Amino acid sequence: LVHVASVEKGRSYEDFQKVYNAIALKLREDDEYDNYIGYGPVLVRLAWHISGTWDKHDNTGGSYGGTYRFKKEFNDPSNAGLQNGFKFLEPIHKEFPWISSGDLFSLGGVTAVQEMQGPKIPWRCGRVDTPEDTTPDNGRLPDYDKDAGYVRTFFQRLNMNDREVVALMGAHALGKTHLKNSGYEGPWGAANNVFTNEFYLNLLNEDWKLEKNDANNEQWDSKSGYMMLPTDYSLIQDPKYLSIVKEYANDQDKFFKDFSKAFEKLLENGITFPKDAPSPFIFKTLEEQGL
Ligand code: HEM
Repeated sequence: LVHVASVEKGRSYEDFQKVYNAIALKLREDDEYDNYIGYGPVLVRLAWHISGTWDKHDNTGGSYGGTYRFKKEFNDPSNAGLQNGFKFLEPIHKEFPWISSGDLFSLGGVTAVQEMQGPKIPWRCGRVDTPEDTTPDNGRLPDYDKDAGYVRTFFQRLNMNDREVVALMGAHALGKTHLKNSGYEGPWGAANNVFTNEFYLNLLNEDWKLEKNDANNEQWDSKSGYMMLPTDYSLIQDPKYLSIVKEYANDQDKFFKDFSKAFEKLLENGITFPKDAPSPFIFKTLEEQGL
């Protein structure tokens, strides 16, 4: 498969800036969701999950085709709870009917990070909605109960190296796990709708204890009321991962620069951009525009 980016016909920077302003104004407005966390966290989880299906070997999956709109991918167990991010974005898609799904799903992830005071993420337009038979089979997204060897190996399919995996996992500063969606329960930290290097500081500074939760799964619980998944705790058990965790715990700017590069790489995998395509867009936040 080749997937060539095609700009939505006749649209420029300013049209996409309005779709960004619309997602961001609705983030401000529906601030009550999930006990006042807001929709920001489930929108960057949605952007990672439609992108994390990519397979570098046959170029199938990933964000291009917008295939989460189809029932098979939508009812994948691994995607339980994402229906809330989809429901949020659907009024915005009725308002801007010209934007493709893959561009809407991935721009939601970019708007959420920058409006939660994260770094600027360069974004590119150009995904095209492809048919229901290009929709990937379930089982391409990662298990929760595993170790650092599984983590390295899984991310090799999307060809992320060690630094990119650790920068990307820092998004777990946001949101929380929910027992009814995944079988795990609890937040990774305290400021869970602000984007900081907190996930790394907690992994290193808390006194984690292994215990079973009410679903019968294991997780690392700390005295402060925080949790860590087996896959998150893996990052201080592996000597290569642990040096990068420490680097981000000591330097938030270095984490912001690396997360920014790795998150755009995640959202662009499997997509060929023609040299005539526009440069990546840097959107202004509500606040920078005075809105
Ligand atoms: C080995 C990799 C990963 C595993 C096993 C994993 C697993 C999970 C699980 C089990 C949840 C909670 C689901 C629920 O109960 O609602 C979750 C939530 C979340 N994940 Fe990860 N994750 C991984 C990677 C990532 C990456 C790379 C990103 C983003 C760049 C990400 C972003 C999020 C966010 C923001 C949430 C919070 C969602 C909410 O509050 O509803 N995850 N993840």
